[PDB]
Amino acid sequence: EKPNFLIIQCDHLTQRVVGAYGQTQGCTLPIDEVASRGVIFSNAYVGCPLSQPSRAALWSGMMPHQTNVRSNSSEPVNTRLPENVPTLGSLFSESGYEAVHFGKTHDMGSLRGFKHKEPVAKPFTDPEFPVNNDSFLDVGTCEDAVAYLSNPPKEPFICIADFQNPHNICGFIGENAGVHTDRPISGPLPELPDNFDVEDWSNIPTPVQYICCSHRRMTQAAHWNEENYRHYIAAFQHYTKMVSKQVDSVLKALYSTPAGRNTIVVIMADHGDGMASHRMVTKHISFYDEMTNVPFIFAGPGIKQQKKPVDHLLTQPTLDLLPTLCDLAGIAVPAEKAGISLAPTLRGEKQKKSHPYVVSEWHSEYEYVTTPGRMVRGPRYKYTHYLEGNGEELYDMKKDPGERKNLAKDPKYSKILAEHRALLDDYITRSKDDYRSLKVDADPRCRNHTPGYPSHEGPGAREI
Ligand SMILES: [Cl-]
Ligand SMILES: [Zn+2]
Repeated sequence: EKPNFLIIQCDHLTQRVVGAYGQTQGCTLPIDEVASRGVIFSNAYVGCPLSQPSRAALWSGMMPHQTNVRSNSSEPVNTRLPENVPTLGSLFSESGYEAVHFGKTHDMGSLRGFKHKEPVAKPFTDPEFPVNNDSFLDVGTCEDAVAYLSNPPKEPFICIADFQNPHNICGFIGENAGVHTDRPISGPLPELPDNFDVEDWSNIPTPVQYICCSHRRMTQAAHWNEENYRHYIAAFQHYTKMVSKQVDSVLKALYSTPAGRNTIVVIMADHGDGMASHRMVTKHISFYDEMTNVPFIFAGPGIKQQKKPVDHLLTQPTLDLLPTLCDLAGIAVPAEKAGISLAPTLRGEKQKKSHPYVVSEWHSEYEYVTTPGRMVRGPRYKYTHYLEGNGEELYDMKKDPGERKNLAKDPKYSKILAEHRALLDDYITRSKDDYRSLKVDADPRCRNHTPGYPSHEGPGAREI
C-alpha cells in the first residue's frame, strides 16, 4: 500500500569506507547490498560538518543559520526548534504514519513528532580496539529497532535508527593521544590517503591552519607519525564494521515480516570523518569532502536500481530528505522548505528540479573558538570562505577530488572565484544569512606557532 520508511543514520560514516562508493572493500557489505537494490548519490553535502547542527537542520529541512543551532552548545547560545515549525516527524505524524525514533538524538527539537525511545548502553569487551559508551549505546539501539521492526504494531510507519558508530573513533584518538607506539592489530594496516599531506600551509585559511589549536582531537593527533595515522584508519574501519553488523541485524528484523518489502530504506550519515586526509581527524572547521560529502543511499518499493552512482546532481540531504520522503509518502510539504524531492531520480524519471549549487556552514563547536565559514559547491568547483582573515579556498572537484591544490590565489582562476563568490552572495540573500555581519572570536594564543599541525605547541583552546 502506502510505503513504510526506515532511516538508518551513522555518526561519522564516510563514502570512502562504504563499499558501494567503490574505494574500500569489506567494511559495509550489508549497506552495499541495500545500495545494489537501489540508488546512491555521489554528491550529498551536509549543511554543517558537526552533529547537532546537521541533525537540527536535517529533521526540520532547513539550514543551520535558520534553525539557529550552529554548534554543539546548548541553549542559550543555540535555540531549540519552536513547536510551530514543521518537521519530518510532524508532517508524517499528522498524516497518520506511526513515527518512532531509536538511538542518538542530539536534535535540539527537530525530532518533534517522533516517539523517541532512549537506548540503554550494553557494555562489552573488544580485544583489539577501545570501545566506549558510543559502541555500547548502539547495542541497545539495535535491540530496540530489532524488537520494533520484528513486530509492528504497526503500519504505515516511519522509523529512524540513529547509530553512534563510527563515532567511537574519537575515543580511540583520546587513548592514542600524542607521540606513541601503536597497539598491534591483527589486520592489514590501511595505507594513507593520496591527499594525506598538506603541500603548502601558507595557502590554506587561518582557521584551517590552526585546527590543532581549536579542536581537541587534532591537538591529540598533531604530532602523530604515519604508522599512527594508519592505525587510526584501521580503527575507523573496525567501528564501521561493527555498526554494519548492526545495520544487518536491523534489516533482518525489517524483512522478517511482510512489512519489510513495502519499506523504503534510506542510509546516510550526519557528517563524515577526515580519515587522515589533509592530516585531519574527525571533524572541525574544514569543508573537505571526507567530512561534508556523506553516504546517501535509497532502496525500496518503487525505487529503480541504478548500478552507476548518481553523479550528475548536486544533492543536499540536510534540505532534501524531508521533501524526498514526503513526496514518496504522498504528503504535502510546506512551501517554505527549500529542499528538493529526489523522488523523480529515485523512480527513474528525469530530475527537472535541481540544486544549482549546494552549501555548508561552520560557526563553532563549543564556542571556545567562533570562526564562521561558508562552503559553496558548484557543479565543478568547491569554494570556501572564512571571515577570519578573509581566507578563501577554491578546488577543482573534477581533476583534484582530493582537494590538494587551492586555486584561490591563482590568477587563471579569478573569474571562477568571482563566479563562486557571487553564488555565496546569492545563497546569503535568498536564505537571509547573517554571515557577513558575524564576529570572529578567535584568541591570538591559538594562532601562535608556525602554521600547521606538526608544528603545534601547547594544550590548545581548552585553556581557555
Ligand atoms: Cl569551539
Ligand atoms: Zn596548533
